[PDB]
Amino acid sequence: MQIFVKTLTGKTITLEVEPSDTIENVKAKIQDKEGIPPDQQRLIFAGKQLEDGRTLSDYNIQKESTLHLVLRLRGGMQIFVKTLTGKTITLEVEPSDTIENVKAKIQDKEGIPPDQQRLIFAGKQLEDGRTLSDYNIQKESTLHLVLRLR
Amino acid sequence: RGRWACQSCTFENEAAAVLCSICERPRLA
Amino acid sequence: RGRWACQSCTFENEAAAVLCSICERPRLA
Amino acid sequence: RAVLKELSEKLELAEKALASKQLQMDEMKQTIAKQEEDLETMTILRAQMEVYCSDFHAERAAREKIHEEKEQLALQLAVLLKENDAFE
Amino acid sequence: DRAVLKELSEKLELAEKALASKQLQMDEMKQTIAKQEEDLETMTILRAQMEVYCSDFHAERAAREKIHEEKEQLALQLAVLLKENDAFE
Ligand SMILES: [Cl-]
Ligand SMILES: [Zn+2]
Ligand SMILES: [Zn+2]
Repeated sequence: MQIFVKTLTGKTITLEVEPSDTIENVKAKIQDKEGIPPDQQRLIFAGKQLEDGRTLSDYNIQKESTLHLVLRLRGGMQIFVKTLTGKTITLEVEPSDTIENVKAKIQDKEGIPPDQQRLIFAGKQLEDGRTLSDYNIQKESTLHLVLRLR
Repeated sequence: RGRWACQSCTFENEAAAVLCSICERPRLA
Repeated sequence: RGRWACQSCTFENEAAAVLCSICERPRLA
Repeated sequence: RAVLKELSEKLELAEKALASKQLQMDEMKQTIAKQEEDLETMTILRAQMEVYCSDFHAERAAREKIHEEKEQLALQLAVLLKENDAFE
Repeated sequence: DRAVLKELSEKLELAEKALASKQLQMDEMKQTIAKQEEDLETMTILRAQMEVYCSDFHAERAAREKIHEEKEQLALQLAVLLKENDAFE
């Protein structure tokens, strides 16, 4: 069922699901549709905020309608990034994030181009193509940012 | 039955009126 | 006069009715 | 005077007045519908406010946890200093 | 014909009762609009709370980053003392 949503500002690209998908699969179609991660979004339909573990047909999500959805201030996992100057910034991440995604997040916070960022963890240099999980980076882990001198 | 007194605003309306000329409420309201 | 059809719900009212028997809307509304 | 004409004219007047009153009720009925739309938006606002409340609590919990970790470190440090001064 | 007068008089009385009825209904609806507008005033307090909770979140995270910076210095001081003790093993 092609289903759209209304928000405070407005953002909706090609989307589509059917009531058979799980409560996490609906938040998945919003991933590529609304642009906010799944654990940062909480969905509500006519005053019923359906959680994960309840079929979307048990309380039929009407097809092809405009729903209101509210967004969280935080996700479920933050890591810290430390600048040489001592400043600490907090990143909302997911274990599947590559360290290249992490650098794109730093650019959004600090305006530094990812090309210019070197990241250190557990005494080792991090490689763009790997994921937080590959490095065993976990909630409240601390990365160290060094800028390239080149 | 003659003019009728509106029970909400007291204006005396003509026998042919069904609504009050001032407050527009019907005679029996 | 005569029977009249409600313009909203199509119920056919008797000539003596001033409101529709089902939806209560007046004949001319 | 012509009673039949007089009664007829008043009844026609009553039926026009009825239509008029009904059209006014239709306006108020639509207002009530808009207010019910706004009242639903107020419930959603209430939901958004509760999520922020929840996320506030979660962030506060995290801040308290790291604050407690910092304290246990301050103590470990204090133990090391008392031990180190014992040599001096 | 006397019945014709009875038809109109009876239908007119019916129309005038129907008018009082519609007016009393409108009166009730006016109160409904009034109560619902009163309920909507509760929105001002609701938005104020949302701004407070939203504001408190950012403050908590800011505090969390500062305590992190402090935790890091302490952790470093500790490591320096431990490696120094470690040298005599
Ligand atoms: Cl390079
Ligand atoms: Zn009056
Ligand atoms: Zn009808």
